[PDB]
Amino acid sequence: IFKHHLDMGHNSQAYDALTQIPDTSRQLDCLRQLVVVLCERSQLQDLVEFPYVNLHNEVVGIIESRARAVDLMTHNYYELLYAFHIYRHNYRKAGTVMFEYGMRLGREVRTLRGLQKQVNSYLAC
Amino acid sequence: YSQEQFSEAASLLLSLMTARIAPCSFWLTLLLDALPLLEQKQVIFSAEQTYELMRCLEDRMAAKLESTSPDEIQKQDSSIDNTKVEMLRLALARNLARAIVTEGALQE
Amino acid sequence: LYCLDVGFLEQGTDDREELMKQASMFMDRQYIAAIHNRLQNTQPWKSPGMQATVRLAWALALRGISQFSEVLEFSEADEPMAEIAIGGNVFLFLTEAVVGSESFCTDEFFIRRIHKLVTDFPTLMPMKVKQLRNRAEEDARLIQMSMQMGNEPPASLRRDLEHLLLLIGELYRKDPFHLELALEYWCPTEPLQSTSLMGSFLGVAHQRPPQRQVLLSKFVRQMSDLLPATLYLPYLKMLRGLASGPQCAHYCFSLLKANGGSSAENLQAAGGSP
Repeated sequence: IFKHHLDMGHNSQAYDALTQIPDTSRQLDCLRQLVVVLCERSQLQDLVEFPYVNLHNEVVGIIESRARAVDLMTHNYYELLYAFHIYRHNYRKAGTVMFEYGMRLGREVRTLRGLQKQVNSYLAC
Repeated sequence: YSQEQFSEAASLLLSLMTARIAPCSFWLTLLLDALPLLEQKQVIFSAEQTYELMRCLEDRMAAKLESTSPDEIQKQDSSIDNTKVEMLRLALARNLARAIVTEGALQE
Repeated sequence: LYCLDVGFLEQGTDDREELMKQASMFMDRQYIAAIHNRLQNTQPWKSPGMQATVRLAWALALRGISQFSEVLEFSEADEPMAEIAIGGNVFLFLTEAVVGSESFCTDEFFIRRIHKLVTDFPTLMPMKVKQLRNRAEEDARLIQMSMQMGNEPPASLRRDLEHLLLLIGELYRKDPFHLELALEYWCPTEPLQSTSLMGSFLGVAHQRPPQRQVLLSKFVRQMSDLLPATLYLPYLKMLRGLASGPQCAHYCFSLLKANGGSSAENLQAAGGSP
C-alpha cells in the first residue's frame, strides 16, 4: 500500500501508510526507500514537512548513514539533516552538522568551491 | 523598498556593505537594514545570494565587535541589539531552511 | 621509434581499430610475425645496448598487440626479450647515447616519443614493476646485511630501476621547448592551486586523468612513502628531474608536503623515504 502511494505520488498518503507500519525494521527499510525516492524525485519539502515523532531517531540514523555514504556535491543529505534540525529547533545540532560537513569538505575537497563551503559551514555553526 | 523591489534592495545593500560604508555609530543602521529581507515570507533570491548575504551579516558582526574595541565592545546599544541579533538570525536560519527547500524543489 | 609509436593501444581506444587498419603492422599479416621470428632468431648486434633496446621495444609492441589481437598476437617472446633488455641495461645505454647527445634536442618529437616510451614501459609490465621493486628491496636487505657483517654485497648487483630513476631525472632537466610533460605525472586530483589553476579542476570539484598516467603518477605517489635506502639517491634524481619548471615544482612541493608532517614512513631509510 505504501509503495503504491509512492507510485501515484500521494506523499502524505504514503506517510500515513508508513505511520501505520508496526514493525520498526520494515519501518526503517521503507523509510530508506522513501528518502531515496524523494531525493531522486527532488521532493524535498515532503521530507521536512513530515511531522515524524519517535521515528526521529530512525530518520536521524538513516540520514547520517547516507551522509557517510554520499558525494558532497551531487547529494545534499547533510543540508537535509540540517534543515531537519532547524525544523525541530535543533540549534546545537544544526551547528554540529555544519561544522562536521565543513570538516568533511576540508578533508575531501581542496577546491575554491570547497573553500567557500567550509567557510559557510564553520560560520553557520 | 517602499515600492517593494526587494531584489534591487538586496543588490544595493550588498554593494554598500561590501563597500563597508558609514561610521561605527551607523553600521548600526547598516545592520538594522536587513529586517524586511528577513520579513520575506516569499523569496526569489538564489542560494548563493543567501550565502553572501549571511556571510556579510556575521562578517559585519565580527567587524562591529572589533570596531567598538579591538577585543571588546563598549557601545551602550550593543547588548539589547545583540539580543535582536540572535532573534533575527533565528528567523534568518529558519527562512534559510525555507529558501533551500524551495530552491531544491525548484530543481524538480 | 616513431614508426613503432603505437601508444593508443594501452587501453581500449575508440580510434584504435582504424589506427590498426591504416597501420602497416596489421595490414601486413607477415609484418608482426616476420619481425617476431627474426628477433627470436640470431642476428648481429654490435651494441648490446641497442640490442636490448630493440628487444624491449618489440616486446612492448607485441604486448600492446596481444590485448586486441588473436592471430597477430604474440606474448611468448616478450618475456625473454624484456629480460635480455633489462639485463643489458638498455636504460643507461639510452641515457648516455641518445639523451646525452644534444643532437637529441633538435625536435620536440624526440622528447614526445621518449616520454610515451617512458609511460609505455610500466603500464604494459606491471608484474615486472612489482618484481623489480621487490628485487630492489631485497638488494637493499642484502647490502644491509653485508655491511653489518663487514662484507661486500653478494654476487652481482642489478639496479635497473636505479637506472630508470637516474635517466628520467636527467631527462626532465633537458628541454628548451618547455613541454611540461611532467605535469602529466602531476594529476590534478592532487590538491594544488595557483592564480592560473582556476582553469583546472582544483577550484572546481573532480577530475580524473587517463588510466595509464593515473597509474604512473599514483605509483609515484606511493613511492613517495616506500623506499629502500639503496634507491634513495636515484629516486632523488626523480626528484630533481621533476623539480624543473614552476608548476611541476609546485606539484612536487605539494607531494613532499604530503611527505611532510609527523609520520613513521618518511622517518625511515628503509620502507619509506628518509
